[PDB]
Amino acid sequence: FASVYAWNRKRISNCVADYSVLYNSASFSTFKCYGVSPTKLNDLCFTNVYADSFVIRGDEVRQIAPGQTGKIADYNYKLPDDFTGCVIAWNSNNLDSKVGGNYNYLYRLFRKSNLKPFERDISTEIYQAGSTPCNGVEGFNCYFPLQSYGFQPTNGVGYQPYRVVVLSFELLHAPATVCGPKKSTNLVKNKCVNFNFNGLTGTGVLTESNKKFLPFQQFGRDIADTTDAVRDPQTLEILDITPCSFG
Amino acid sequence: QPVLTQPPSSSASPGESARLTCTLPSDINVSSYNIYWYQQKPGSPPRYLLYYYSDSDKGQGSGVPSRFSGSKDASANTGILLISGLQSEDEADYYCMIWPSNALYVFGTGTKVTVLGQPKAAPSVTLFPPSSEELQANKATLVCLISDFYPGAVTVAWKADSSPVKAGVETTTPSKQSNNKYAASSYLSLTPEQWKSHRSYSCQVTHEGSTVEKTVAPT
Amino acid sequence: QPVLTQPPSSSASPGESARLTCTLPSDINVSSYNIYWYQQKPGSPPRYLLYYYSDSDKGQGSGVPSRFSGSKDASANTGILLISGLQSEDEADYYCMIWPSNALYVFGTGTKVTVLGQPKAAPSVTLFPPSSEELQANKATLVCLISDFYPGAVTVAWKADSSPVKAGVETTTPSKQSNNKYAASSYLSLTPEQWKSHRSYSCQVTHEGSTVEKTVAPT
Amino acid sequence: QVQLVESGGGVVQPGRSLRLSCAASGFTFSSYGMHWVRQAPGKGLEWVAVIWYDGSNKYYADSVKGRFTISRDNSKNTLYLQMNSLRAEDTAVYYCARWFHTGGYFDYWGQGTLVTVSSASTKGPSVFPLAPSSKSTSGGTAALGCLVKDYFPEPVTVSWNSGALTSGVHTFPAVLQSSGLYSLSSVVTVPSSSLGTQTYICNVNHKPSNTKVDKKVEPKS
Ligand SMILES: *[C@@H]1O[C@H](CO)[C@@H](O[C@@H]2O[C@H](CO)[C@@H](O)[C@H](O)[C@H]2NC(C)=O)[C@H](O)[C@H]1NC(C)=O
Repeated sequence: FASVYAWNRKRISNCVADYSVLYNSASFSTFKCYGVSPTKLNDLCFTNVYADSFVIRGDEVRQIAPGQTGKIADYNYKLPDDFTGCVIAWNSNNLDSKVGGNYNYLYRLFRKSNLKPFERDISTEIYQAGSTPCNGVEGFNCYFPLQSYGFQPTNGVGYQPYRVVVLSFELLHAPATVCGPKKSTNLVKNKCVNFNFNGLTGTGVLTESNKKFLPFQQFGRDIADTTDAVRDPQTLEILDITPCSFG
Repeated sequence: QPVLTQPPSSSASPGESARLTCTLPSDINVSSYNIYWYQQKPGSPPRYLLYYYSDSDKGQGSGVPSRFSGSKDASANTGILLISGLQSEDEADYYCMIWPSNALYVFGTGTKVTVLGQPKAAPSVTLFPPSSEELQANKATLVCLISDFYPGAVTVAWKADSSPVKAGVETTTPSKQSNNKYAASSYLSLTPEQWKSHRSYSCQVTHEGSTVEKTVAPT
Repeated sequence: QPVLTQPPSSSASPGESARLTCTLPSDINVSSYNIYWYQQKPGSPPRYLLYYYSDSDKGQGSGVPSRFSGSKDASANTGILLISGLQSEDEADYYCMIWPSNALYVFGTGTKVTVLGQPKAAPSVTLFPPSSEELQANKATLVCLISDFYPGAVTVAWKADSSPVKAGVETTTPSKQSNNKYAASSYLSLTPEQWKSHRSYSCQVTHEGSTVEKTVAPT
Repeated sequence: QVQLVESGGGVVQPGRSLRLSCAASGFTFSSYGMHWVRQAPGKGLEWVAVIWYDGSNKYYADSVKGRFTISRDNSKNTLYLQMNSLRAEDTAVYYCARWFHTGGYFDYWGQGTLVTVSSASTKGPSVFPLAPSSKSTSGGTAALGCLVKDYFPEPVTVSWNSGALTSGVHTFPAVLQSSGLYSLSSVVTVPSSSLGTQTYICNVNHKPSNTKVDKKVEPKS
């Protein structure tokens, strides 16, 4: 994973996202959704999804939330106050903690001012607590600004490492982007049916055709402009649409 | 390195709630550090209690009942320990610590706490001037004895004719008697020519704000 | 039965507004009772003034001008009488009463009020030790006289060499002289062996916060 | 389980050198950071030195630099502290503490050991009688006593009238001066009618030496 003071930032893009494999995986110790309850994720579409990744203590997972305070949310990773995404977290004691102490996971514990939301700060200047200038050397009131979790496998819960992923769905002003997968039933024939062909909503009897579209045309129309043929997206065969009987 | 000032010797009675404070210097925004609290009984090493930084960043100490709670007030540069529901097992010294950069570990100055299991008392004071044989012995010692002052936070100041003095004085720590109150003593070193130089000396003792002083003049 | 504490001897000058208080004990939510107020001039029986409970539940006393008004403040356990526009006919003692269950009627402790019709004064103090014939008479009496202290709320405390004493002392109530200020006296009973026991005694008097003390030592 | 014992304390004169040994047990020694922390008799705590899990971060304290050396040996589960040129003020109780790092605090202290940087060897007491006086007299009673001062060998005793008077006789805790020698004063109250009347002789006995002196206390001339 990535440190807590330099988190990563992956920009998921145009794709088919299935948040159900996430939501029901039961391997996550924390799955909170804020802008939007979890079950309705596989039914919406946004412009961009960002995924941020890092590693923290066990009992600092409560500062990854909109409107908190503490050494993590103050100056390591700040979430805006109208967050939209979801926060996922799971214990990772066996991967990240090693006997003798894993001193490779640092965090920032001194900064001049709290972070703006989604702001990032990887500098390593000597912090200056008191009024006396520091001149790049340590000493009283001149502190190195990074400390390291010394993780060890015999730590009580709440001191073992947790891995965190923060998904943030954003909606700029584009034309569209990633959405959840569209599931399909079977196509029946020779029965007055209520059908939807990737947008085309209608009613009628479906029948095997013998016309030949051009290999970019989806549906056919009549004179007086009524849909009378379609192409099945999955198998790519033309089917006529006749109305079911009235009189 | 900073210095963490702590008021010595707070006190209260069972069932009450004590509020100890630990303040840094005019510099450093105490709302920038996490404060740790240790407790030490007599005849025993200290013991971790809890730490506080910005509620929603608390933490307890594995055997520390939820009575003890920490907080932090900004516009005093002060961290606060709060005992709620004192009992007869909190007579201890409570130190505050900060840990900035694994290069230095700064401790507080200590703070006694006593749960009053008896009514208060008046520190009986008694003062003695240097005896005659000691005058012939080319030396002089003033003797200030304090006794029966059950809450033990006594302090002493010594006086020449009008001014305070701060050299040549030794002060015992309070010691518990049989009646489970305290006693103390202080000595003042003087050359006999200084003994007759000033027309009179005195020993004053302060105790819970109150003060009692005694005075003796050379012959 | 509860006890209704009242500060003795408030004071002010004409045209001002006096604010007397009547507080119960740590227990009982004074915002649960209605408080009655009585006034008593010297040489006359008391007289009802008003009662208060939770404005919109007030009540006056048939001959009590609208100057007198009662109120009640919660987070002090205190009822308040408020005179607004004192005059030269309010020198009286004001008692607060509560009536819970027609089984007991609890009175306050009294509070003097005086409208200053003269500038303040300094209580002249004078102290006398037991005379010689009284020493031969196997007894001893210290004599503390107070005079000319126009506002009459004097109190006295007696001192052996360093400690206060509270046995063998008698204190006159203040008495008005011709010049319309006050005078008082106090006596201390002592056996002559106790008279020579302690190296000196003193009489201190407190008056409007201020204090003056005099002291005498046996010979 | 986890428990740290210490040894090496004692009494030395300034300028010499000493070393302290903190032997651990229980936990696996070589996985933790260890500290030495001292506290003076009757003062607050004070951090002295730290050492990583052999990570060679020594980091002494501004008052011990250039005079203390901290080291460890995980082959025997032992922490050491070598002091030299003792300032005759580093007299205190010393503890070894274990450092829980990812939480950031000490735990499992080790009962400490006392080291006293003396300069005295042995000396007999000097006695004065503190006379009963009117400044000590109040009403029915007056106090008189004996001041026994300037002795090193801590156990010393003063009785009143060969052990006769047990009323009002109080011996106060001895005080340790900057000179390095102890001093104390024992006082007893007695009716003021009885200033000089009866016998009040303090019997001073110094057991490490062989001093035995009786001093009478009488009202001031
Ligand atoms: C959509 O997926 C289905 C299978 O999920 C594809 O169906 C396959 O079609 C080929 C014909 O070329 C058959 O040989 C395979 O056996 C079919 N698979 C199954 C599982 O039935 C279908 O072709 C896909 N859509 C497109 C446009 O290729």
